[PDB]
Amino acid sequence: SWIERAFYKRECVHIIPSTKDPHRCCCGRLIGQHVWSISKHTQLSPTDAFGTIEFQGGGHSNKAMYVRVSFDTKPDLLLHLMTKEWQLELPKLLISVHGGLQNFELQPKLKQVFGKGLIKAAMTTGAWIFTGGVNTGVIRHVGDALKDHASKSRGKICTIGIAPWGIVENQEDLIGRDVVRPYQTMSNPMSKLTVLNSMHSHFILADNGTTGKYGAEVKLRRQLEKHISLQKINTRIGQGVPVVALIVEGGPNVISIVLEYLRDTPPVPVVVCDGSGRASDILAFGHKYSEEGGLINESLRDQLLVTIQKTFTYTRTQAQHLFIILMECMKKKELITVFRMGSEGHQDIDLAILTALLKGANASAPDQLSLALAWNRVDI
Amino acid sequence: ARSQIFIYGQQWPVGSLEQAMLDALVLDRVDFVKLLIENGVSMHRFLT
Amino acid sequence: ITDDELKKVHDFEEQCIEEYFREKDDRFNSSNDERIRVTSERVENMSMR
Repeated sequence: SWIERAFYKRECVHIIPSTKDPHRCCCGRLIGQHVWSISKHTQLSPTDAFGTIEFQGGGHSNKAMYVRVSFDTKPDLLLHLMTKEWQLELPKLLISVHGGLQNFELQPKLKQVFGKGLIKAAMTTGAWIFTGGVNTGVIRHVGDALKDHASKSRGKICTIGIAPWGIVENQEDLIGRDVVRPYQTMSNPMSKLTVLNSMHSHFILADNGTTGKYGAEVKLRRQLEKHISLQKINTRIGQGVPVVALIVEGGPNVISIVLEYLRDTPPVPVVVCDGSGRASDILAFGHKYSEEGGLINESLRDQLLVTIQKTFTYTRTQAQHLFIILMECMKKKELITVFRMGSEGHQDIDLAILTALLKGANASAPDQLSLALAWNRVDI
Repeated sequence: ARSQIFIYGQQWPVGSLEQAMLDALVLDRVDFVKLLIENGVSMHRFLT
Repeated sequence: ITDDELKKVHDFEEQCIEEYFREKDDRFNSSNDERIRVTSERVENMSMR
């Protein structure tokens, strides 16, 4: 009963602007299906969609808690919810997985190694995995990784995913107050809305009022990660919890996400993967051909411009703007760790991730030793 | 059937998977039942 | 039982049924007998390669 009295929600009560399709409003819902304040005029109310989800189908049966939360809420209430009501201890590591919202396929060896790395990293350190919530792309690969982990050995990987509330399929099926609601894994290929990932543990649904549109969760997730990182770890030597940012594929937005991670106090290290394609591959080609950070000569600059304009199908000025964003990222070249399949790129995800965390903290060796003691990683 | 028919990007008619489950159950195909449960068929909504 | 402790008893039974099947699989693969079968398949695939 505390969840209804502490967390709030918002619903679309607007003037119904038609724009393109007369039934589709500014929030995208049907014209008769109604019942920020700019053009949506939304009203605030206690929540009516929280509790537990029983994922019917999809092989293994897994129960995942969920709560619908307004997008402008304060992280201490949400962090208190996870620590008290969900009985989750404070993690020794936070992992932020970002990627492309479109579905993609990787190499089988790359997918297997990335999945085994993410599973082992979230097991040994007792970490929290932050995904996009819905079962698209990189979160689908994380879901297949969680299939494997569970299928092979026991373990409760805390994998809190943050998704927009209005874009999940069967929103009426998840309506209740502290009630277990069945959910269907079937995703209609005709419907633009996508289902939630079946192999997750907790879900911070973020309603901005709109349906069928993204952007209702990025600011809340970023401020929650910041509020988590300002919490001190249990070693009490003078450090907060470490935050890493794993990037697989991605689009044009993940370069700005990387720039927001790098140009932050304290800075957050970024680990990328190679072979997936798109923004990760252009980041890798920037990282190998970089010399002294931002000192990039003309020929690889033109190569980067033509590969951006070819892979992302952008214009000349858009590729130029993305190249300035790439150079602004590339000023802080020491924080990026690039994992490469084969070669001498540590041959594993987890040495790259934990080494990136150790030099992203950049503190004294007592602080690194206390971090390794908290993670129970003697080999690292 | 796993590698080809249940590949990614496969469009499915409504009610066809439930008829496929009914055919798999009567023809003692335990591996095909396991495949269909893993591909989203729920027994609660199928069994009448 | 009351319906709340009925659920707690219920999920206890699912932790046990998963841990039994998983264990059976691990004791099957730790089986020397299977560490030998699964070695032979591989050996042949490297022999032709």
